[PDB]
Amino acid sequence: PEKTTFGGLRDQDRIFTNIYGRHDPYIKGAEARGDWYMTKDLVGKGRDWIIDQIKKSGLRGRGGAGFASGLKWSFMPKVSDGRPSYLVVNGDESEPGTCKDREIMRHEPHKLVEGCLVAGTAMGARAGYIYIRGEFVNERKAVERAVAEAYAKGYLGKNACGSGVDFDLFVHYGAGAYICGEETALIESLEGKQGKPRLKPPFPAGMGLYGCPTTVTNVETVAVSPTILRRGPEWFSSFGRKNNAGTKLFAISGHVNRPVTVEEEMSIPLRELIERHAGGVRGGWDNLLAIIPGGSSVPLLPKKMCDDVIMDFDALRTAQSGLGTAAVIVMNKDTDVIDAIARLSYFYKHESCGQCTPCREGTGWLYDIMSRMRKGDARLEEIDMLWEITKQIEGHTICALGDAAAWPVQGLIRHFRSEMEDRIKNADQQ
Amino acid sequence: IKTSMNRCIHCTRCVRFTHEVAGTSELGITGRGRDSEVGTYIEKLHSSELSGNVIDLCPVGALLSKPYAFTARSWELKGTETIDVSDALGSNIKVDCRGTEVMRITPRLNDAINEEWLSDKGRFQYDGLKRQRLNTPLVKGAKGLENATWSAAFDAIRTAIAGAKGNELKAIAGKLADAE
Ligand SMILES: Cc1cc2nc3c(=O)[nH]c(=O)nc-3n(C[C@H](O)[C@H](O)[C@H](O)COP(=O)(O)O)c2cc1C
Ligand code: SF4
Ligand code: SF4
Repeated sequence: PEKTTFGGLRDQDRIFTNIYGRHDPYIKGAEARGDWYMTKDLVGKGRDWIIDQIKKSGLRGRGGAGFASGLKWSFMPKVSDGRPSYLVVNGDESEPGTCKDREIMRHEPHKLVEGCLVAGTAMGARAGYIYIRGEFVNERKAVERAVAEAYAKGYLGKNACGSGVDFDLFVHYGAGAYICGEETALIESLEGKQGKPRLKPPFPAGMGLYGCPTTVTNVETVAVSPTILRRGPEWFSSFGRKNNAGTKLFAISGHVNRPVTVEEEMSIPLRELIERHAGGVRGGWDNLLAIIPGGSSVPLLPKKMCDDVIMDFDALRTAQSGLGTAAVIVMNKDTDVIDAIARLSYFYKHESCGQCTPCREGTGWLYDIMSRMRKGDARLEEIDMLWEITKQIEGHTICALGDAAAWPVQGLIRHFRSEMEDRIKNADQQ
Repeated sequence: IKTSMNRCIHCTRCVRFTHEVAGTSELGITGRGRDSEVGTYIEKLHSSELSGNVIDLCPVGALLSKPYAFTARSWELKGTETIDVSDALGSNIKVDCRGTEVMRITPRLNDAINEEWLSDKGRFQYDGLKRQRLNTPLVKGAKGLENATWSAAFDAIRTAIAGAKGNELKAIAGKLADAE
């Protein structure tokens, strides 16, 4: 927590404690680990107190946005106009680099349910829906068992946990779509239509599920909120830097000696994270071509930037990237960056819903151009054209999947233009 | 309705019309991403009598009029603004003609009566304006109805009316008779 240096989180400071499933993930173990401890008191203290405590903690939103959780929760209507309020937890975790939410759902089901109760009380939501990926059948079974147990002991329902508050929780599951993780597309999917995002000028707080005020929040934020109210906002604020306070779950994947999911305070150096928890890059730190810091949506960073880069939101913004999700992907010198970025372009071509013209057409265009560059078929001017197309897509789409499709290609052009030129020239030369 | 779905830009005008206005709810965008397609997933035929309006609503010719197919171009046609006698709504229409032939009929804007919509009968009944037409006066004889001049037919009508008197003369007006 020291302002000079951050890292080396201790076990006493970790929110997610059975993250590795060494213990009973269900209610017996959960009560013994500090779950559902004094939920009566925290909920009874009123929605205003919870909102102010979350605001003081500095908790930004996990899931990619990074938007302050307290302000978003405070946007919810205070008094009913005849329309109920809903809490929807985005447990859809489709993202090419992120595995972190699945461990929480399968090994800490009860923390998520307690967080749903706390946040629904904070936003005055009568009912709650936990959206889960359809592929996560077993994780959904774990969450459903947790919900049933909480209902059985009266932790949920009318007079939930003994406080004069009423909250009902449901578990809903999709059929597989990366777009259904977006706030409006998730609402459309749960309503019963195709998961196509809604134009934002109507905002979900104003009109959401069934036309009623709703808030969509990630599993990790909902899970961290109850212990923030228990442990204290100052404890949460101490660990990270300014504006970036809390601990976050980092999922190291790729060419590392040990791929691990771990909890660490934010503002750890990326080199420190990879070397201590992941065991170092396969073949040593010398053996680095690039690192994708925040899952596949954000632009990649070259080794040189990875030397001094710090695992934070604003700093990765300064490094022309972002910590959307703590899904760090490591590539060796052996790796062909062109082919991996082309596979990400194919991913985005497959995951576009097709609603708006720029995403639906330009993402397939991007995939075709990246495929030609993977073989050297293209010309040297094709790279500049590719940058222009990425600029054409960005900002002119309904949701951010166009931006998430444009960014990896832009990062490849920006930091690894030399290799593309090499491949194009050599194919012509040979 | 003729279909060229390759020309289809994925607006949702046909689906929104079929749902909100026509109310048959037959068309939808099936698929995700670039291979998303518009139309009935099953082989179905559009049942509404307002079906012709999707053709006008279609901006990019993916939905086109099968009766008016490959027959003319837009610049070749002279448009005259008239009304539809198909029913008592009096839908305001624009009749496009090449020479002495009516080529197509399309609606006009009149928020009072027909917002901008036309029924299928009115839109596609111009085909029956070229068939079974009466061109000359006909007077009956032992050989049947035969060609006659206007004077001879009027003479026969005069000889017939001379016999009848008062209520023996009877008039029946049709569906398409005009005020004058
Ligand atoms: C294409 C797309 C996919 C997304 N997928 C997810 C996802 O799988 N999980 C998630 O938590 N957020 C996802 N998001 C971000 C959503 O906005 C999310 O519901 C919201 O940011 C949660 O807000 P929070 O940060 O306060 O938790 C996605 C966004 C977009 C544009
Ligand atoms: S950007 Fe892509 S995924 Fe998002 S609404 Fe447009 S077409 Fe659909
Ligand atoms: S109105 Fe025409 S262009 Fe639009 S979706 Fe229907 S067929 Fe395609």
